Amino acid sequence: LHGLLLDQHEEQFSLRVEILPSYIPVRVAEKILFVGESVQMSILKNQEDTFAAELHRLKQQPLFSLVDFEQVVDRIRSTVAEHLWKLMVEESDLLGQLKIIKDFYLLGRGELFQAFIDTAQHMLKTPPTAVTEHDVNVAFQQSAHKVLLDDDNLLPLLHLTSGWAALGLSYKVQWPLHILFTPAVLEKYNVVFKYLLSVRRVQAELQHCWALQMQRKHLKSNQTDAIKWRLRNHMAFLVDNLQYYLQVDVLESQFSQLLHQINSTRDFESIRLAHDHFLSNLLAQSFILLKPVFHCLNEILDLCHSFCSLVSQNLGPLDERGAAQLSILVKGFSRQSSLLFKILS
Amino acid sequence: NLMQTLKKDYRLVEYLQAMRNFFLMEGGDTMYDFYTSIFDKIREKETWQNVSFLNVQLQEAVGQRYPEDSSRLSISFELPVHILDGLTLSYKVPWPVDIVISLECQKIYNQVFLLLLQIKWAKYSLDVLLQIHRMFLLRVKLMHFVNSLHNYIMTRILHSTGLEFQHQVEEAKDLDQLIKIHYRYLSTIHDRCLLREKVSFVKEAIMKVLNLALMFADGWQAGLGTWRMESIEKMESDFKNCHMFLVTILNKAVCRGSFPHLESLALSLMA
Amino acid sequence: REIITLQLGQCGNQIGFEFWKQLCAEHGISPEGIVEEFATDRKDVFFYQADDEHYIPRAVLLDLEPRVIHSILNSPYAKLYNPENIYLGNNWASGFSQGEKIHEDIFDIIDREADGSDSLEGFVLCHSIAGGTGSGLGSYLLERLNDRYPKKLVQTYSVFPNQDEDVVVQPYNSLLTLKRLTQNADCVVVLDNTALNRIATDRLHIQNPSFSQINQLVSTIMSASTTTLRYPGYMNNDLIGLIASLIPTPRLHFLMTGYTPLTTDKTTVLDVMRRLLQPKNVMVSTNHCYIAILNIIQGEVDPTQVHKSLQRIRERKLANFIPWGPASIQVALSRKSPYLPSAHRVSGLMMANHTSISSLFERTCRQYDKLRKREAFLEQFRKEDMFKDNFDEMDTSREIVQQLIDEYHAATRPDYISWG
Amino acid sequence: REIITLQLGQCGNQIGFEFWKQLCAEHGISPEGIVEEFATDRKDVFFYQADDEHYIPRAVLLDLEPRVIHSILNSPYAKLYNPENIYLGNNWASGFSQGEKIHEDIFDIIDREADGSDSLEGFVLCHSIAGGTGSGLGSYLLERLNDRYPKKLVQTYSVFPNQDEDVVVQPYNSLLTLKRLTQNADCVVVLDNTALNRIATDRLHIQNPSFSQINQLVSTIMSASTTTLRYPGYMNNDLIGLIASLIPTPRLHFLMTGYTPLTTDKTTVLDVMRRLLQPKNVMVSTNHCYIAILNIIQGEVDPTQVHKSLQRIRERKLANFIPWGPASIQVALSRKSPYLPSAHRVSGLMMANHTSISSLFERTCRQYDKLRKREAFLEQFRKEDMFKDNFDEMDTSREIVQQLIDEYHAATRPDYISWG
Ligand SMILES: Nc1nc2c(ncn2[C@@H]2O[C@H](COP(=O)(O)OP(=O)(O)O)[C@@H](O)[C@H]2O)c(=O)[nH]1
Ligand SMILES: Nc1nc2c(ncn2[C@@H]2O[C@H](COP(=O)(O)OP(=O)(O)O)[C@@H](O)[C@H]2O)c(=O)[nH]1
Repeated sequence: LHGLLLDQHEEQFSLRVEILPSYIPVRVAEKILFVGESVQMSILKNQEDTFAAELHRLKQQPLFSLVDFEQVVDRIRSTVAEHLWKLMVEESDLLGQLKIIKDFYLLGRGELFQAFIDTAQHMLKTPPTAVTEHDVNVAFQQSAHKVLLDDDNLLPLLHLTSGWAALGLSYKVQWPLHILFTPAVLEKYNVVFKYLLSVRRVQAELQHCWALQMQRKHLKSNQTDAIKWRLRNHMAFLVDNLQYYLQVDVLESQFSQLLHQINSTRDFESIRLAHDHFLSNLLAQSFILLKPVFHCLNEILDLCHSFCSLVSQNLGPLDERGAAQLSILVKGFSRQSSLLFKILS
Repeated sequence: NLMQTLKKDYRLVEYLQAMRNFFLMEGGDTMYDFYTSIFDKIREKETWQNVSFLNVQLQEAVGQRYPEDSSRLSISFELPVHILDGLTLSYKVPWPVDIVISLECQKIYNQVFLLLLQIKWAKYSLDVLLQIHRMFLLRVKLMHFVNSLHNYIMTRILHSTGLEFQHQVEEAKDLDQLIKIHYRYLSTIHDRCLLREKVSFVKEAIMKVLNLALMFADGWQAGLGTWRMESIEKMESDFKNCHMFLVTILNKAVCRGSFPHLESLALSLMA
Repeated sequence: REIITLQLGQCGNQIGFEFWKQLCAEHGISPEGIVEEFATDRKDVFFYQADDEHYIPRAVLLDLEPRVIHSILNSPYAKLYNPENIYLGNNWASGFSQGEKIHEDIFDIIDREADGSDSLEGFVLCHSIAGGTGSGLGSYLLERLNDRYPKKLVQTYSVFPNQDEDVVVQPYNSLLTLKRLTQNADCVVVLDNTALNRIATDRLHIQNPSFSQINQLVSTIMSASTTTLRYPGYMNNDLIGLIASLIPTPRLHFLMTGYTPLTTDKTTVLDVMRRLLQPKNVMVSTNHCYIAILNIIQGEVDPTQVHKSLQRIRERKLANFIPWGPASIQVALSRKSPYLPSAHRVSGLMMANHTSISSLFERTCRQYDKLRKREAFLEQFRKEDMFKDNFDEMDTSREIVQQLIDEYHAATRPDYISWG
Repeated sequence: REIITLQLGQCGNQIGFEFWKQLCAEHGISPEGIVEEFATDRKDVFFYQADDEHYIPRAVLLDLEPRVIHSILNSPYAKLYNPENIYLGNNWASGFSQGEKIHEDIFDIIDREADGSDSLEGFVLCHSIAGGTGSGLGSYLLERLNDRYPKKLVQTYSVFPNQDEDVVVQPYNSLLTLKRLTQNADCVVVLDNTALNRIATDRLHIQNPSFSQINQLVSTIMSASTTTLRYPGYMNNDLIGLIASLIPTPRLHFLMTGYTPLTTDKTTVLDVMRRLLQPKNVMVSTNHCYIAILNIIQGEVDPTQVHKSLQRIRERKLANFIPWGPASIQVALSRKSPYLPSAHRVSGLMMANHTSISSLFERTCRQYDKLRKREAFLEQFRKEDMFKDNFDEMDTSREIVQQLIDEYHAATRPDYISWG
């Protein structure tokens, strides 16, 4: 009721399971903590004595009934939890900031994370964080300036722990006003951001690698069959274009459900279950939860990166022993694509 | 009740602003009159340290109804360029307000005042004027640089900080907080301007590249062609190399140090 | 990146005038280009951001023997398009020759805008095929652009003309345009006057004023083909990323259109997809098969059903294709704009590579082959003869378009793996 | 430091009359020059301050064959300007000769004020180029002032005249004025009748009474160019400090103008700086590039954003320059005055050294070169021939202005290192 810490000496802080009396079930104990933590951060003060009269009533009765104890804890649970949701949804704009986590963190924006890779491609070398670290944040903020997208935006910061290998992002939350986003939860959002970045980067090389329609074959016959890469560009593209259409339904389906559920219920502790399921499903459904499948897909991705490399330097159509590289690549893609029939199994 | 009587009666807001405007922090038009006189080379003593003359100049430029408590009398201290330190200015503040304007703190304000008068001297030194026209080309490669410094120190650091302070002291309600906020505001003005921490690493660089502008206009007087100067290539090389040293030094800040104060002026546009 | 639209010819200038007007109301823009009190979009790609929020389209308006360019000027939207870049026969040869003398000033007007943009991505032409002045001038400008911007791409909103077959040289003019279009245009989106006229007769009673009403039909397709680019989201953000899937061979770059609510004036995704594959919703007039299909939907669309929806259409098989490609129908989704009506809360469009369009190309080649033997309309106008004494570009065009007609049918065959 | 404006000629006397009136209302001054009843601004710079109720400004008025000097006298502000210093052809030669006989009494009127004031920074000439009486008299007085005050500096609010090209000798008169202005003027601020007339047509429907309305436009620029000096501030309170960056080389001393809310009748500094760099806001009519740019803003301007704002104009690159100088665009800030309206709470002006102004000089040199060959208007008036029998000052002027035309294009080149 009052939030006082250490109401007594030993024998924020959390459950001490060894000293819990046996008859008070472990689940009734957990409910007490949530009521407690929230008080420090209500309408509890308005009706505090009414809830103290009842807790006083439970003191007068001769024998202990768990059936009665829970009902108070539970009533007090009802109002204290309703209060956090009562505010975060309206005065902390809980729903509105979520658009901000998805837009700049789950690649939900097109201009900020596409033009950024075009104007930051130079960070492909291994960095000690000496100079490139300052330059990428410099690049991100510059990226946004090209078309409006210029309000606040101070908080988003990129960090370097292979030039594009590490670019983990960090947002700064208001902690008294946000306990839903935690040090542990934003870490899991980070793992997805790095993985969803890998697909976006590779799909840019292939669409650019489609410079055959643009230049080599445009106005020039060149040589057909005698000097072609076999146009494997089309098959690599499907295994990379299809993952992008898949990623559009695993992410967009979940965000419709997390932002409609949040709307119906009225206790913050419950909403927390929705979000801890919204992120929990995004992981396994996207295949990022570590699996043999993700490892095969990452190998596919590295082979794709190397195929971009061969066509990149060739310039005017020629075979500078290009066939030897193409042969390892064409053989490799076939062997690996068959591993994608594990999904068929 | 103290704070509010210490504004209507023993005025604090007027005194604090008096310390800033038309005083050490901000020149205004009042200080333009005082500074131009001490600079003039006609009828000038070697250090022009006659205290009655300096005090007389200050009263002519009081330029207000209240023209008291300003001396410009403290003895001048007894130098790659003329680099004349001294000219110290002390303001006499009464007791019911001395509690927050300390004789200890007066020194910190005095330190910033000197830098404001050297930068004004250096810019004013390149503004009085107007191979023979090659020198006119060098007039622009130098004025841009010193003028870019005077922009950052006078407007980016001391004006913008001086607005958060003028506003924040209105809200605070205490004899000790009003001191703590004022100490915070002086520990920030003296630090963002490059006058503390590393000195041989950063301060001496601007000092010598100021010293070259000073020697450059000191070896020039208006109206002839036969300067007979073969040293224009040595000064062109000097400014260029010493400049490269300065912007690599500001660029060293990226790894460690006060990045916001520096990465703001490190963008000097280089070339 | 930013795209510059080279709208040219009276017919082409009419559909660019409307397309920009359509994005005026759809976006937050007034007739003076100023933002409005009532009005989250990537406005930049299609609109230059001026200083006082005058979002001026990067339109290049080319007038030849102007009549409808003067009417464009006396409009409330004259201020909206002010890059101040408009510069002063019914024969393909007559248009090509006129373009050659003024090529450098029209080309400097291209440069000016190119300098204004940060990165230039593509040149989108509101081209008119057999457009009198519009064709010939458009083919020549098509040839200059690729040489100057070898890295850059060119798209063509070709309004291929089919009016039941007045221009007596119409087949000759069209024949020449395609040869340039097959080797010098990275992409082309095909539309048909008769196909839309048939739609106009279907949805409405309008028959005699076919050109004025059909302009709205061409516009709805044009605004719609770009809606994934103009709005934000991780949905095919750039043009080129989208172009690759629709065009899978350097030679076959012609795209068919369709609109699920031709009568756009709730509906589940499963429904709006099936409706589109039906041939009334299509706007274009031996086994035959699509090469790859794509669809974009803008409305109140549920996300979970799309996978259920993707699978349902596959079982129905309303769309029959057996191409050398392994291409699949692809589902894409976008946001309908606020302010303008939300009627047909869910409403869609499809862009597809179909071998049927080969038949439309062969019909003009049939009229031309018949016309070539007769030599009924060689023009023999001194411009026509002096420009083309050999008359062998028409034969060069005939072999190039026949190669295209052949390539298409080769696509239908099981071995386009081998040479077309 | 007080300044004395040598306003001369009917046109020059019209813009000095208004400029002083503009600072009458803007400052705390009433029509008699007695203090305004409502009245931080320092009036000493532009107004002689005395225990006398009338704070007369340092305005010098010269009348030749007077008509509008008489209208200036029948005004409510006749008492406001009472230094009691006004002293009694359309040809440049006709004006120069008339000035020479009265030079000593007009020069004593200059002395009186110089003796009266504590210190005089400079003399400001509301000069009219090809101003009939205004030119010729103004060139001669320009030559006398530098010799008498070798240390002192002279500025010129030249209203360079462009009316689409009545004066048939206008190019000859202008040609002579510039030669004097290039070697005998420390600074010049250029304005254009056509550029302002085009602005008048743009902001308003006023076309026929162009001179009366444009006077207000020239005034807003003139009051504004001095506001950093007029109103106390941490920096730029001396004119010589303000114009130092703009003139990087003595020969190129001509300054272009612009105003962000031409229609001044909130806005962030990021936007105001950006609008100033668009060419509609400019009031002046081979690669070309600015030599150094400066801007001053007077309104409710936040000070933290200016650095982010400085850096955003750096990204937009709306201003393209590649001069031999290493000069940068510079941000300056001032206080809007109370009492008068605060409309366009934030409102700005820019003064810049631009090589484009060379083109305006060459156009009068073009008219003159064409006119010189014809010798259509040699005047051959006995004043013109007797004053100039050789007619070689025009040729001396032609080489000096051609050196200037050459020098400008030389600034654009990579080697202003070599003599320009
Ligand atoms: N879709 C559409 N096509 C048009 C329209 N007006 C003309 N056309 C087409 O333009 C072609 C002829 O171009 P034309 O108008 O003669 O160009 P001109 O030579 O400038 O008059 C024909 O094939 C028509 O189908 C229109 O309003 N809509
Ligand atoms: N800006 C401006 N220029 C004027 C005005 N009246 C005349 N002029 C200019 O004055 C020049 C001619 O000077 P003029 O009036 O003949 O001087 P006068 O010989 O004393 O009559 C022309 O170039 C005009 O552009 C005015 O009200 N405003």
